[PDB]
This record gives sequence, structure tokens and C-alpha cells, in this order.
Amino acid sequence: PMKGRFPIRRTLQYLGQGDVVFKDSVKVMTVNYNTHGELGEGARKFVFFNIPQIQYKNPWVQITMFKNMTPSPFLRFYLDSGEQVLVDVESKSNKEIVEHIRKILGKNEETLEKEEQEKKQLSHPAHFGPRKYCLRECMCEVEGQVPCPGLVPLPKEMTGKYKAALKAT
Amino acid sequence: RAYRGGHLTIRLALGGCTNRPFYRIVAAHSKCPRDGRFVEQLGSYDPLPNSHGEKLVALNFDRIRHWIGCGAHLSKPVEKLLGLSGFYPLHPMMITNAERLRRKRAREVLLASQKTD
Amino acid sequence: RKPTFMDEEVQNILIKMTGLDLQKIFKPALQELKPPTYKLMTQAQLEEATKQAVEAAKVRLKMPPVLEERAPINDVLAEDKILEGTETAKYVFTDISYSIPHRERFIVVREPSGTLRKASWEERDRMIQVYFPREGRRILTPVIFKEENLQTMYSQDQHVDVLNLCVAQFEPDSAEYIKIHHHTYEDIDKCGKYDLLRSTRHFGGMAWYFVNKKKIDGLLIDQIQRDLVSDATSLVHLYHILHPDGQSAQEAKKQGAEGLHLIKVFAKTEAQKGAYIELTLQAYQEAFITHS
Amino acid sequence: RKTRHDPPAKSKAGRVATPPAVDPTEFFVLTERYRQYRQTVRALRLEFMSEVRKKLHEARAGVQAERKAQEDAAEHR
Amino acid sequence: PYPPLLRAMILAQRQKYGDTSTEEPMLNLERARIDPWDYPAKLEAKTKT
Amino acid sequence: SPYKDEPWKYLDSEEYQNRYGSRPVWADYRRNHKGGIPPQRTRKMCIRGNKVAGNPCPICRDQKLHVDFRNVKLLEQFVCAHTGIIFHAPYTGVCMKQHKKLTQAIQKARDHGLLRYHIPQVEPRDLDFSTTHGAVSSTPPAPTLVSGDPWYPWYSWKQPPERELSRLRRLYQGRLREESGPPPELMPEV
Amino acid sequence: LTRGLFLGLSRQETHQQLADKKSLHVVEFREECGPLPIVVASPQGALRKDPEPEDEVPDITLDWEDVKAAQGMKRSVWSGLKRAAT
Amino acid sequence: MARKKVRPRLIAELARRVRALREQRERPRDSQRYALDYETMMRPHSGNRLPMRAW
RNA sequence: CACGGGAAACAGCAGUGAUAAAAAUUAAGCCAUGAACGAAAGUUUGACUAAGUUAUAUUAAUUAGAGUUGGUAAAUCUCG
RNA sequence: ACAGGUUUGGUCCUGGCCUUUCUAUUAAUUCUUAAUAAAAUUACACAUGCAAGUAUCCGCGCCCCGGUGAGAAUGCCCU
Ligand SMILES: [Mg+2]
Ligand SMILES: [Mg+2]
Ligand SMILES: [Mg+2]
Ligand SMILES: [Mg+2]
Ligand SMILES: [Mg+2]
Ligand SMILES: [Mg+2]
Ligand SMILES: [Mg+2]
Ligand SMILES: [Mg+2]
Ligand SMILES: [Mg+2]
Ligand SMILES: [Mg+2]
Ligand SMILES: [Mg+2]
Ligand SMILES: [Mg+2]
Ligand SMILES: [Mg+2]
Ligand SMILES: [Mg+2]
Ligand SMILES: [Mg+2]
Ligand SMILES: [Mg+2]
Ligand SMILES: [Mg+2]
Ligand SMILES: [Mg+2]
Ligand SMILES: [Zn+2]
Ligand SMILES: [Zn+2]
Repeated sequence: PMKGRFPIRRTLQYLGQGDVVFKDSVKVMTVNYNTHGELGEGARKFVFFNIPQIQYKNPWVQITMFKNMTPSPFLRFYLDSGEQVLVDVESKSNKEIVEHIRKILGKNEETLEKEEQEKKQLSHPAHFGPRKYCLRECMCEVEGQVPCPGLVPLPKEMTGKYKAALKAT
Repeated sequence: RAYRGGHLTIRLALGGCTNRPFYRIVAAHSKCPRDGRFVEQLGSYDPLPNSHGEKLVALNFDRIRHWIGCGAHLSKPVEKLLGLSGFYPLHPMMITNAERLRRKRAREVLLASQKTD
Repeated sequence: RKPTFMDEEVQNILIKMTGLDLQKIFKPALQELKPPTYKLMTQAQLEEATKQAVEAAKVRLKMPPVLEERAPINDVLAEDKILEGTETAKYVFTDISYSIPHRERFIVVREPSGTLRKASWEERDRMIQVYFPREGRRILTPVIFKEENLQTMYSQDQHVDVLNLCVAQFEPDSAEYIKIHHHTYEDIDKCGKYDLLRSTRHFGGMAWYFVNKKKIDGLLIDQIQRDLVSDATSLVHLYHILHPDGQSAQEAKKQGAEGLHLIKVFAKTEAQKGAYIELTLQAYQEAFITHS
Repeated sequence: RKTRHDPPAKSKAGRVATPPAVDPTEFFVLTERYRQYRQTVRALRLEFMSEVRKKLHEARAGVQAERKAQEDAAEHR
Repeated sequence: PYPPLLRAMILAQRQKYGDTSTEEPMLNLERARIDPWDYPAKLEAKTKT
Repeated sequence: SPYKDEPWKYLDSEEYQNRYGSRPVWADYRRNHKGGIPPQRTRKMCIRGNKVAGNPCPICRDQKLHVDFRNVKLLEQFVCAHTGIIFHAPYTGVCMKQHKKLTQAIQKARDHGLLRYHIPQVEPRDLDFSTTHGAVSSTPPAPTLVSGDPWYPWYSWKQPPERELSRLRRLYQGRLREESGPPPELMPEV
Repeated sequence: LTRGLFLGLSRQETHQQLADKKSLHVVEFREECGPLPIVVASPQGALRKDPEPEDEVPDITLDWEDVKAAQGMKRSVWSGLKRAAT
Repeated sequence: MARKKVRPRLIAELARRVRALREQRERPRDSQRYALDYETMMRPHSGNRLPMRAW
């Protein structure tokens, strides 16, 4: 990316390195902010930087902007049970907003490695099949077994045509 | 795809190579093809002896007993394989063809003894 | 209460024994290289990077466990004489799941005679490797662990790579691991190559084999030649810990000896060639007093 | 393979299947071996059914699951 | 008696949790009664409960 | 070749230093091809019978070169010093048969320890080292195992009642087959 | 091409000049050497005790060809071609 | 599934209706269904030949 | 769509016409896996297994022919 | 793309075409044997042979396997 004022925020590394993952009950995340005054600077930097990362880590959660209706910026969370979480920002900076959201409602770190742990249980090494899901295709490729007939030819005594010839004679 | 009926079956799926067969132990639907779409691959069975002279069998014990507990039917070779495993008792087809080999080989011994004279 | 390898005293003794050489522990390796990353750092950030490299070095020198030889498994679960001649080969049934630890898996062999028995340790580890791939293990026994190839690598002083292949290939309670490690420690004892394994995590293994095999002579000579004597009397204190009923330990308790007196007592008492240790310590003492 | 609406074969239209010869003692011991075989397999299969019921009932309403629910509710509050 | 390797898992699982008692586990067959083949099957539609 | 069983003697010889010098064997060889980009696959085999076809390979133009695991100085020229991988055949210029032979020779040399290559530091395989579990430790034997009897009473053969034999003969009359007695305990061999 | 190449390689900035103009240590972090802090140049003169200002989002000019190569979207058949010796 | 271009097929429902009506009207009686020819052991209605164990 | 009407259906395995630049055996068995049936020995299976034909593609050798020689782009002498 | 050839008496810039790399069918020339993988012109019409049977009758199965890409922007992913 050459175009844009900050071209680095449009890369896959920046979208993947933002670590805020909401709970499963979170549905709507709404930012009301202003474009004037030094008070809303942190909210404007939050909108300019982190909302792509949160939206990448939560693709099913709606995130909506509103500009210049309320004199103080705020964030509003709408849950599944009709629950409304208000986070008020007036002088908090961007990193403090990030830790504040991640501490109010995010996913715990231990829940993150356990979530990828039952994600990693699905790919068991002992299965066989295609390369895209499984590590091996033949049982031939295993070192101790019989080599594959497309690479190393089999002995004559194992071959079915020789078996048919000896049975018919 | 959608079928009119059928049941869940734990069976042997034939993949592999020409004159080098391979059976994957497969819990799948009955009406699907032998190498078609499956529910879960449980284990594997090597039909050929290795350099160590071993025929190598892998079973996924908790998933096999879960599928049998929720009602998966078993085919005759996988009941034979489980009977040799000892998770299930010995299959009476293995019992009877074992005694048939005893009778046939004893009759072959008697025939060889008569042909010696 | 016999001393074991995981005791805190012997662990801190081996940690201060192995030392810390950053350039030796961080060596440019032979995989596919990538362009390095540069940054501008202050001095305090430089000691911060150095110290996080220090705990990285400690978790790299997390030492492998050493155990005794395991007992063979000879247990037959069922005997069936009715299947004595139905099959020619033998069947191996292997428990596979992600949640069962590998020591607790069921690896069971049907013999061609019809016996349902437990598999032995070698075929058990082979089944663990076949139905669980991991890098560094070959399914068959490699040609590299033959004695001619070991002597080739040892003449090419590849001892750290031989030990790394041994711990990657075999299991520490196996017999092949024990005999390969013991032959390695015997050959480095004969050649005096202890400086190769200083900042290696496998230093504690040969120290433990030496303190159980009662051959501390050449290692003490090497340490006094490399001028590290606090760690040498730490080794003597390790010897006194592993041998509480030793006449060196009673002479030490009688005299109330310090470090250098402890080394002198060990050299006069239980060193096989104590004359060499005494002359080497005398040379070190006169050199250190002259130069300091 | 064939289909409902195709006619059968003319050669096999007048053909009826033949069961094989029976060895009576071997048949009787065989029939018994199926009876207590299917008995043992049925008992094992209802044992695995009870295991499936136990695991599913625990996965739905286990004491650990109420501790997780109470803890997440308390943390939310 | 159990099939032998399943009996081995029963012994291993009770030894893992510390059950010292060496009583032989027994598979019970009161629900395993199988009505033989010449019983006439029920051709009436079963009411789902 | 007069060398044969010792290929490293020609590597240590004066003629190798006179001809090739400190630079590798494949440094002075240039492959002729169709354009600005060489093909991904080289020539399959360069010598067919007694006939050498065209410009020979860097290995194959000097018949005193032997591709073996015994010489390390020849095999090092096809292995990168820093990266530590085998050079591909378009990089060097050898034929495909000798490239396969080179790959097998480097594999055998690394398996015999004559060539240095990267060995990563591997953690121990298991977390806890315990023999106490019944998978590896012996279980107490079965009451049917100590008695020497089969695991089930029906594993052996039992003589059926004569009324049941007569009932089966009545039901399968006309299609009957000759009965057999008890099976043998142990088979003899032919 | 020759004039631009020589201008670009003559406008090349060395690590000694970078350390002298920043008055800070420069550290080379090799990937094959692990987390070891190799110091390749040191600032002669007065060493500054003030750290660099750590920006959360750096302002750098990125090239779309380079980012496309990094993200693996360069599926051109000519990029991975095996060629001859140097 | 559901799309915006689905067209209202009527002939499939009508054919199922006529098929159900015709089987309900011409449901075979048990006498003509199960009458047996005693020499051929072949069913005139279903076309099936009896097994030899029931001969 | 399939009540009905055109009209007597191989988009099953083999094969035949027409057509197309496009060319597998009108073949052996259920011995092994799957499916169907039966309480079961078991029966069927042109799925499948074992083969037959084909440089279509890789490998091994038993094998030597094709393209090109102005530049890109390796490589030419004399005649018409 | 590590690029190259090509506009003009000639240079620079812009801008197309082609070559160099890999795979698959057909044709031409040539062709020795094996193993493995694959067989692919056609939703045009078919001579003939087989491809759903089992089972003490009832019953159970009978585009289930297998075949093809004609039609439909059809549809992929998710409740
Ligand atoms: Mg195949
Ligand atoms: Mg049809
Ligand atoms: Mg056809
Ligand atoms: Mg034709
Ligand atoms: Mg063709
Ligand atoms: Mg033809
Ligand atoms: Mg033809
Ligand atoms: Mg046939
Ligand atoms: Mg069959
Ligand atoms: Mg069969
Ligand atoms: Mg070809
Ligand atoms: Mg151009
Ligand atoms: Mg012009
Ligand atoms: Mg011109
Ligand atoms: Mg052709
Ligand atoms: Mg019927
Ligand atoms: Mg299809
Ligand atoms: Mg349309
Ligand atoms: Zn294979
Ligand atoms: Zn060559």
C-alpha cells in the first residue's frame, strides 16, 4: 500500500496483531465521537487505528460509527440479553481505551489457549488422507512398511498375476 | 447427500495402491460409498507384514466405544479385528474357520501318511 | 533419602557448574537464514536485552532428565491355543487419542501362536513413533549409532551432536540411551574433551555419571587448568553430597575444610592419581599468587 | 448397479437360489456361539450406552459447569 | 468376565484413581436377554414416547 | 579409474589443484539453453552406453570423480555452507541421474556422520516419567488365566445333545452333510 | 540504471554513521542466533540516556509489491524459477 | 434452498396426488395378491419364485 | 414437473452406427473391502479385486530417434 | 519476472506484440521391455450379453453403489 496517510494499518500483520476478542454474547459495538476539540483526540485515534483490528478479530460483531451528535464521546455495547454497557471516554488515550475494553469485556488469555487447544485437537496426527487435512496419504510412506509400487516395484511372489498363474497351472 | 434411510456403520475403507491395499477404519453412513464421505476416521489396519514381521492396527478406543454406544453397527472384518484386539470377545467365524483349519490340516497329515506308504 | 538428580541443591550446583557463555550457547545454525532486524537501543535497553537473553539461555539449558534402566514388560493378557496356526505374522493393536499420555497407552501384541500379550519397550516406542510423528526420530534404528560411526563422529569431535541425536531419538529410561551416553562419557574421559560440553545442557549428565563412577580426577585437572576453582570445590561438595559415607567426607567434617583445603583433602584421599591434582593445584596457587 | 424399473435377466428369471449342505453338530455349536456372542456384545453395547449417557449428562449438568456459569456471571457483575 | 483388554482398562482406571480392591469386574446380562429368531415381529406401528 | 576404492586420493592429488584450484568443480561450467531462463529440469542422462552426448556435466567430464559417501570434500561443493541445503541441479549443472546419486550420497553421508548438518535441540518426549500405570506395569492375572482354561467356557468344543442332532437332521434332511467329531488339539506339520 | 545504482549505493548509510548521528547503540538481532543481542556498532562520544520515542503505529512508506510478496499473494510463475549459478 | 427465481411447480404435487389416489383405489386384495400356482411355485401377482426350503 | 402426450429410451459395464482433431476387453472371479438378504452356514454384486489394450504421465534399464544452427537463443561447411 | 527482441538518420520517455518457464489434449516423425497413475469427442440413436438379490413363502432392498455435466449464475459459508 502506497496510498493512505498511515499505510501500515492496512496490512495483514497489523490486522492480525491487534488482540481484542469479545465474548460470544457481544453483538453491537457503537462509537459516538466528535471531530473537534482536544478531548476527543483519543477516541479519534481509536477510530483511526484499532477498530479494523477489533472487527477482524470479531467478524460477526457489528461495529457502528456516529459523529457529532453528543458532546462527549462514548462507546456502547449491546449484548444478547438486552444488556447495555457504556464506556465513557473524555480524556483517556488510545492504549488506555484498548486495555479498558479488554478488561471490561474481552476473552481471558487462558480461554484463548484453551480455545486453540480444542481447536488443535481436531487435527490428530494418527489420521490418514489428503495432504490438506492429514499429514500422510499412503501407509507406504512410513519407513518400516512396504514401499509404494509406483516407486519401488514389488517382488513377484506377492503379485496377483503370478498368483493367478500358479493357481491356474 | 440426502438419503432415504440407512444406519451408521463402522467398517473398513479400501484405499491404497495396486497390489498394496490399505484399510482405513471408518465410522460413516451405510448408504454412502466405500471411499465416500465419512463421519469420523477412527483407525487404520495394515494388511501386509513389515520388515519386523508385524501387521499393524490402530484403534481410537474412546471414539469407537462412543459410536457403538450411540448405535453404530459393525461389519464382520471389524468385529474380527476387535475380537483379535480383545476389546471384544473372539468372533465365532474366527473360531469355526480355525477349527476348520485344524480338521483340514489333520486330514492333510493323514493323507500324507497314507501317500507315504 | 538418597540424592536424586532433581534435588534443588544438585540442580543449583550443576547450574553454577555449567557456566554461561552467550556466544557458545547462541551459535549461527545451519538452517535457512533470514535477514536480521536492526534497532536503536539505549544502554539500559542493552542490558535488558542481554538479561532476557540470559533467561532464554537458562530455559535453553533446561537439562534432560536421567533415569535408570527400565524393567522389561512380560505380561500375557490371554492365551488362545486354538489360533496357533491361523495367521503367520503377529498383530499389534495401538491405543491412539490426544488426551491419553504416552506412558499410559495400551500397546498389545497378538502372537501367531495365539497369545494376547503386552508389547516390549522397543516395539512400544516404535508404535508411538509411527502413529505419532515427531522430528528427530527414525522408525528403524539408525546406522549412525553403530560403533564405527560413533568413533567417526568422536574423532570428528561431534559429541554434542551425538548426545543431541541420542536424546532426540531414544527415551531416557531406555537401554540404548544409557549405553550411548555412557560410551560418550567414557570416550570424552579418555580424550579430555570436557571443554566441548561446558555451556551445553548435557554437562550435568556427565557430571552425574562421573560422581557415580568415582572418576573426578581428569575433570578436576581440566577445571584447575581452565582456572575455575570455586566451581571445582563445588564439584567436590557435590561429591561429598552424593557420597555421605566417604572417608573424604569424614576427613572434611573433621578438619572443617574450606574450598582449597577440600580439594587438597580429596586429592590426598580418594583421587586415583592425586599427584597430578596436587601438582596442578600447586602450579595454579603459585601462578595466582605471583600474578595477583 | 440395477434399478427398480429395469426388467430382470432372462437366464436368471427361471433360476432359484440353492442353500448349501448343513453339518448338523457344527451348525448347532455355531448357533450357540452366536447366541452367547450376541449376548456378550449386547451387554457391552448397553454398557457403552450407559457410558455415553454418563458423559453426556455430565457435559450438560456437571458441577464444574455450574462453577463456570457462576464464575462468569460473578465476573460480569 | 469382561473381554481381557477391556478388563485391563478397568483395572488400569481403578488403579489410576487408587482403588486397591482386586475384585473381578463382572459384566451383567439381565438386559442382554435375546429373544430368538422365530418370534413374530410386531407389525403394528410403535407409538413414539 | 585407477583410484576406485579411494575417491579422496584424487581430491588430495596435485592434478585436482592444478586444474580446478580452490574454486568448486561446477564454477567453470556453463549450461547452454534456449533463452534467458534455463529450464527447470536439466538433461536426464548425459552418457548413454559408450557415447558422451555434447557438453558433459562438471562431475561427468572428469571420470576420476566418484560420487560416494567416503569423500566429503567433493560433496561439500554441492552443499551450501551457510544455508546448509543441497543445491538444485540447475544451480550446479549436473545431469539428473548424477543429481539423484548426489542426493543419495549426501543423505548417506549425513546418516553416517561424515557431513555436518543442523541438529535442533529437542525437549524430552513425555512430561512425567512413570511406570506405575497398569499399561506398562503388570496386571494381576485372571482366574481363568491361572487355571489354564480358555477365557470363556464356549471357546472350546462341547458335544451337543443327540436329540438336537436328530432335530437338525429332521429339519435338514435331504440336504444333509456328513458329521465330524471333536477337533484336534494341536496340528502336526507337513 | 548504472547512474541510479551508483547514486543509490553511494547514498548508502553505514551503521557507524547511524550510531554517530543517533548517539545510541545499534543492535543486530540475528534470527539464526536467537535472542542474542549482537552489537555491531557503538556511538563514539557522549551516549544519550534518553530512549527513542516508541510510536504505536510507525509512519513508514510501504511498497505494494513488497507487501504482496510478504502476504503470499505473488503467484507469478517467474518469481520462483530455479536458475543457474551466480 | 430458497432463491428469488423459484418457479411454482404444480405437476409434481398433482402426480403425487394422483399416485396416492390410484394406489388407494387399486390397492390389491389379499386373495389375488397371495394366490399361488402349485406346480411352478411362482406368484402370479408379484412374480416371485418360492425358496426351495419352503417347497 | 410427468397426471398425460410424443414413444418404446445403455448420461451402468462391455461394444455398434452417426458425428468429432479425439478410438480400452462384446473379458476372469466374488479370493480380499463395501452394499443387499437371512438367526446362520452362506448367496449375489460389469461396485470392487486381479488382469488385457494405449508412449497419455513418472521410474528403472534392455533402447536411438526428433528438433535446431541470422538476432532474441546454444550451435554450419560445400553445392543447386 | 533478474528480464530480453522490436517504433527512429539517431537519443530519451510512453506504450503495445512476441520470446524465454510449467502442465494437459490432438496431429506429424520415431519407438525396446516392465512397474505405477489415468483413460477424456458427443444429454445423438442403439444389434446383443450381463450389471438386485436374499430368504421356509410374508417381508426386506431395488439411480442404495455406479454414470454424466444437459440445465441453472446456478451457488461457497452459517442458523
Ligand atoms: Mg486404485
Ligand atoms: Mg438406468
Ligand atoms: Mg457404455
Ligand atoms: Mg463408433
Ligand atoms: Mg485420447
Ligand atoms: Mg482406433
Ligand atoms: Mg477404432
Ligand atoms: Mg462375470
Ligand atoms: Mg464379495
Ligand atoms: Mg463373501
Ligand atoms: Mg512421454
Ligand atoms: Mg517493451
Ligand atoms: Mg514513430
Ligand atoms: Mg531501423
Ligand atoms: Mg493420439
Ligand atoms: Mg422379496
Ligand atoms: Mg456424481
Ligand atoms: Mg439463462
Ligand atoms: Zn502407496
Ligand atoms: Zn552427467
